[PDB]
Amino acid sequence: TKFSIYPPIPGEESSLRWAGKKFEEIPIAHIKASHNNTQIQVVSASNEPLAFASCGTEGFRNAKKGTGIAAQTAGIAAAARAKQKGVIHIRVVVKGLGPGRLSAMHGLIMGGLEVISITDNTPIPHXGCRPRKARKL
Amino acid sequence: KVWYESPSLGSHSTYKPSKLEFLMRSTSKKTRKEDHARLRALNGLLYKALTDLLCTPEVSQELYDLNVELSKVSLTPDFSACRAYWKTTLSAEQNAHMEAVLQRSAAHMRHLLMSQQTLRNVPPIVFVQDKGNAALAELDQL
Amino acid sequence: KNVLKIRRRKMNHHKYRKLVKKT
Amino acid sequence: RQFSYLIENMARDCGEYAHTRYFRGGMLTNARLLFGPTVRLPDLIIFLHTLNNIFEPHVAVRDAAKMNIPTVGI
Amino acid sequence: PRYELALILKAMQRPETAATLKRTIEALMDRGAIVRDLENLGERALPYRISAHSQQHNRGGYFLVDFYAPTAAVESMVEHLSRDIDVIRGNIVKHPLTQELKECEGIVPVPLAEKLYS
Amino acid sequence: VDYKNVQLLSQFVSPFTGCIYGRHITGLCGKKQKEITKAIKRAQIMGFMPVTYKDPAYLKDPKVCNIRYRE
Amino acid sequence: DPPPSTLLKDYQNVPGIEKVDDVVKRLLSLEMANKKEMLKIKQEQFMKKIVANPEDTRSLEARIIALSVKIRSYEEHLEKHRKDKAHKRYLLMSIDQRKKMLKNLRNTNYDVFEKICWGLGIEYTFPP
Amino acid sequence: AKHLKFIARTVMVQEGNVESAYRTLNRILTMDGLIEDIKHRRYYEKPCRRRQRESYERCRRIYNMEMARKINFLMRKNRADPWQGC
Amino acid sequence: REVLQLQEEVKNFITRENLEARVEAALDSRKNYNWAITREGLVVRPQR
RNA sequence: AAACUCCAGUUGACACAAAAUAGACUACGAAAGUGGCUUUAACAUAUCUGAACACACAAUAGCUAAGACCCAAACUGGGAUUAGAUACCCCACUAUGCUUAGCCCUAAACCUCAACAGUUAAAUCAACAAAACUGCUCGCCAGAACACUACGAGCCACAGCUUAAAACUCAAA
Ligand SMILES: [K+]
Ligand SMILES: [K+]
Ligand SMILES: [K+]
Ligand SMILES: [Mg+2]
Ligand SMILES: [Mg+2]
Ligand SMILES: [Mg+2]
Ligand SMILES: [Mg+2]
Ligand SMILES: [Mg+2]
Ligand SMILES: [Mg+2]
Ligand SMILES: [Mg+2]
Ligand SMILES: [Mg+2]
Ligand SMILES: [Mg+2]
Ligand SMILES: [Mg+2]
Ligand SMILES: [Mg+2]
Ligand SMILES: [Mg+2]
Ligand SMILES: [Mg+2]
Ligand SMILES: [Mg+2]
Repeated sequence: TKFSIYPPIPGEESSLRWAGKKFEEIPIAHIKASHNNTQIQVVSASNEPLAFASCGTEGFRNAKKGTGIAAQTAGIAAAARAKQKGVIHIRVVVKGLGPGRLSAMHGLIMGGLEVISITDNTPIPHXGCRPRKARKL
Repeated sequence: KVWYESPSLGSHSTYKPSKLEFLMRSTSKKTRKEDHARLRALNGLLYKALTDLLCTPEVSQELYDLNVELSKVSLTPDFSACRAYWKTTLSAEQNAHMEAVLQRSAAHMRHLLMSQQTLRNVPPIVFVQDKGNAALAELDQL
Repeated sequence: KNVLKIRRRKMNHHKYRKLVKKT
Repeated sequence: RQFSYLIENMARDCGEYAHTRYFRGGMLTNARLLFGPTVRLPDLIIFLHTLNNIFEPHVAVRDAAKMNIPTVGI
Repeated sequence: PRYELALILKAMQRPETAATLKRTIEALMDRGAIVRDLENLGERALPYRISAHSQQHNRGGYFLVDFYAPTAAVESMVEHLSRDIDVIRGNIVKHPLTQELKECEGIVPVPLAEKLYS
Repeated sequence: VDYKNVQLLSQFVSPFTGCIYGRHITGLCGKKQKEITKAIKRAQIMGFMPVTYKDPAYLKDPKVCNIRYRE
Repeated sequence: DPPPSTLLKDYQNVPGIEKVDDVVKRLLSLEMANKKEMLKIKQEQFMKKIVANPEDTRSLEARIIALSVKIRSYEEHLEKHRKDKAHKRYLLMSIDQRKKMLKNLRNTNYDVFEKICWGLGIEYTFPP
Repeated sequence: AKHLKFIARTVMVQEGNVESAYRTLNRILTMDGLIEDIKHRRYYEKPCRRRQRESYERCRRIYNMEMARKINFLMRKNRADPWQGC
Repeated sequence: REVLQLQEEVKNFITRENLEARVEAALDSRKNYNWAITREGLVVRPQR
């Protein structure tokens, strides 16, 4: 069968499986890529937390937290604590356009996890709160 | 017209960007005000043409899977070469695969670009690798 | 056009408002 | 330029003159300088094409009127 | 005028769904409406989660009620539906079939000069 | 163009983001582009159509929009 | 206002409208229509009460009657919408336009001007 | 928040190629205008500024589309000289 | 012509007497407003 | 174990705030303005012109009184910067932006194009803007600065708005 980039829809009968688990059962790696920090949490399909790592918890401080290599290190740390709990395949949900948006996913792979999907959940208000005024630089 | 100038007297002249025209040109001649515009806009058209070939599987199955993204495409004014830039990947191993297929594809792509009779005369395309800090991965190799 | 006439009116109205403020 | 060769031959055969090339500035209005004080200018100019290659009137149309030369033109 | 009531009902068994429809159609008649038809669009998953009357809903029964009523009945009916606990979401619109579609010859081009001028 | 015909309306929104396509992608005229837009907005808030994505049931319908996405 | 049971101006002269079901009479009455349909019945009532030819819609008499019906609708609108500045303008502009019409009717046909004032209940006033 | 998850803005990875999956997602979000929308929303753009930029963006597209059309039309004659020497 | 057409339709209109029968007669049926359009302007009705 | 924590991540509940995409559209309204959904009411005039003051409107800011308060944010405080920084940069927070009822009546309120009607032939036309003109009517203007000022008068305005000079001065503006 040809490859579909569209995820399997829950309730339909798909043939795709990962270690005998359906798409709806794969744990989720939630990456919050901010401009000055990156936070990574791996949770189960039932919303059970399994591992958490951020650049701040990995000994990065101030502007060093807002780097790709800092997020990559946080991903490796979250992968290690998650792999101990039985995680191999993860669904990645990244919100934000920070520097650790892509690098945080690299660290998850180097840590022994297999990414089966990528989801963006960057909050976009449909009209929402007034942002801060423009900067004069 | 708009604030963008369109008063050129020879607006009906046939634009002829070819390698032969450059040799048969007055050395005193200098580029006119709206002469750069045609170059700026012709280079943009080449960017459009190349981008579609990469994402359409009909052109090549190997090229389609690579999912190459063009960072920049700027033709030369000499009409001898064309500069196209594609974004590098993190994995140096993956970088080699993309460059190899692109290097061999370019020759066929040039003929595919000749299919567009409007741009039939396309100088050999130079698929430069840039935008991905190619020299940074090279430094790590050392 | 230049804003030199506006600038004259700009200073006149500023000095006037300040005079009223002081007195 | 599709007909430059044809027109030059027609002129030579009839014993007349042809100018199908890039018309230089002042050939008519500055002829004495370009050719000499005793140069005789044309008594009649026949245009087989009145427009130049940029789709503007051939400069010789205006310059023929300036020099009071009658013009025949398609 | 002629109205169309788009009615999403709480997912219930057949007996309670019929009682809700009867209770909803009777409310229309009590306000002077002449009910023309009742159409079942089927039970389906909602496009998103809807909270109604201190409950969360993921499925609902979609129904249509075509009816004529005085202009003053709409305000009273909208208020009636807001208090019915078995109604997830109800909207009253002017019936689309009343609006007659005007014929179209085609797509006339727009002058480019007007675009930048405008 | 009826707001209850969600199958038709879904053909003019982005599969991944639910964004309504401009007329340069849909090829619709001004009159139908407006009816489709108003129909989509009505259907979304009345409980007939999702807002943030194209309903997956309608992903295999005829592709009438001049937009190329995947790889 | 005309009774809600009043039929629409379009269906009042169709043959057999009095023998149809009561439900069909409700659907063709003012009760099931918008307010603009009630104003067409009001205009018809005044046109037949006042003007000599109720079918002449371009005469100065009919225009004063048509505009007087609009003016009454604006007054009712503003009774419920007292901060609606757009319609307050439409009301005042319509009153000014009617006064201009009444001025030209008084100058040209006084006998008809008297019937228009009596029929519509207008107390003509000379400007300051 | 109320919609189903893992449908919107979701791309599946093929053969472990996460870089190509990320590039496809970034291309999707770019084409739909989400990336530019997110960026413009970091600081409040004032209505007079938003209208000015939207007017500039719409007029630049028309001029660029019209300048492309002219170049395409006037490139038909880019063929070799048929009357060389004349 | 519009009054005649309307006079026949009123026979099928819901009423307080026939309300229960029509309510049940609707729960058994299904009305589908869905259909798709093609690049050629042809309607593609749903597979039901 | 335990309880505590301003805190952060996932999930759920959740507004008197603001209205992605469509909108590459150029619509509606007298203008100001108007871009989530529904409904009700509803967009003057079968010559034209016609007001600083009459009649009715009029962004934002601001005032009075009672509410709301997510977020933004004058002022203010703190942190930097700097020779100084009562600025630009960072953080916090208030008036305020919202609702209701009254006011206030100002904008580069600008298509910087008065309304209406007509013409594309004449000279096409100082320049630039936005091709050049005719008829008709109202408004307005007569060197610069003094001056969006003084005085007078009117105004729910009282550090306000509208109308609006003179003297001295200059040969320019
Ligand atoms: K919105
Ligand atoms: K006056
Ligand atoms: K302006
Ligand atoms: Mg001064
Ligand atoms: Mg007038
Ligand atoms: Mg006035
Ligand atoms: Mg004034
Ligand atoms: Mg105001
Ligand atoms: Mg206020
Ligand atoms: Mg506050
Ligand atoms: Mg705040
Ligand atoms: Mg304005
Ligand atoms: Mg006027
Ligand atoms: Mg003076
Ligand atoms: Mg002022
Ligand atoms: Mg004053
Ligand atoms: Mg005074």
